[PDB]
Amino acid sequence: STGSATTTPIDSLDDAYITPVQIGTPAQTLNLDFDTGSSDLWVFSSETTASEVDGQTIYTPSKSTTAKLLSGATWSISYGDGSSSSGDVYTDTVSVGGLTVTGQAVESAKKVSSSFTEDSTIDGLLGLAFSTLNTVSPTQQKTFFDNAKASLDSPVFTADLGYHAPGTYNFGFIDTTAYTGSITYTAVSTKQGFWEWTSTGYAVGSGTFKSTSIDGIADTGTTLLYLPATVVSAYWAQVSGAKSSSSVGGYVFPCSATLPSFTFGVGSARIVIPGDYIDFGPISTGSSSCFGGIQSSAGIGINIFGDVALKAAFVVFNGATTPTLGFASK
Ligand SMILES: c1cc(CNc2ccc3c(c2)OCCO3)ccn1
Repeated sequence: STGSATTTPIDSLDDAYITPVQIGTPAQTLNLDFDTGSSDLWVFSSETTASEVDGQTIYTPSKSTTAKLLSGATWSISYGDGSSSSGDVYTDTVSVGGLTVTGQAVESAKKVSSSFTEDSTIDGLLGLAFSTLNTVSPTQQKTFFDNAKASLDSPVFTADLGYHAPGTYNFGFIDTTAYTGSITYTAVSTKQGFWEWTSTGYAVGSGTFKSTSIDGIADTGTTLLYLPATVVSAYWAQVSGAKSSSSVGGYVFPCSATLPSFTFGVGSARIVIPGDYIDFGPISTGSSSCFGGIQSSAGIGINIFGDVALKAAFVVFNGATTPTLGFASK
């Protein structure tokens, strides 16, 4: 089997992407944030504290003839930005782009943090990291991909995120029309539960490539590119007036600037992130100070190849017995 679904930016900055997901019988379609940096599929629901729901579409398990309470199971998750959610668990039928999994754990939120409430466009998360990170207790549950993979034509999914435009998540096949040149595959460590790999270096604009190993994660659920402070300083030094602002929480730059590209290495291959991809717009409405899309990972403890990087590539998440990652230009 295969599946193919369009993923759409939630706003004009590509702050996140949402993908429609069918849950239950009859189908209830929710728009979920596909997140290769976590492993829980959770949704706003009829169980979510009423004051914490503000415009989201909810899953109502009592209206699904295939929903079953997973007795005694609870979940609770925190993300790197300090947001969180928790609740109980159902199993139900979940379909993405025509690919169906029966008995998928659907984690129903009883509580969500304010940031979720305040974002009407995201109805929940669909985790695509390794199932070892799943938070369900006392019986850990499998991701949608983990459940689907034996049925897939090939045990892979691909992320093809758009810049200020829709893109595609495919399951079970590689669309050879969706990229240019060849896909370069690179080793993955699953030891921390992530799609963790080592980039071979970087360049800033038309500058020379610096060969250096940068261990980090491919994370569709993180907006920005978080890299070591040395690398980030070298990038922003090429933008007149750019500076790190403790009050804003990262590098800012004059909105009048033209940003240089940023290249990252995948083996001997190179992925080029155009300068425009690194502009996250005014820090507050009407400001002439703009927020940068490349930020330091120093306070995080891990480097993160988030959407800013991934959207510049066609990315293969290869879930073979020994997982690997592939990157192609597009
Ligand atoms: C997974 C989940 C989260 C939760 N926080 C979050 C999720 C989506 C967002 C977001 C914030 O802020 C910008 C809009 O999209 C953050 C990172 N990885």
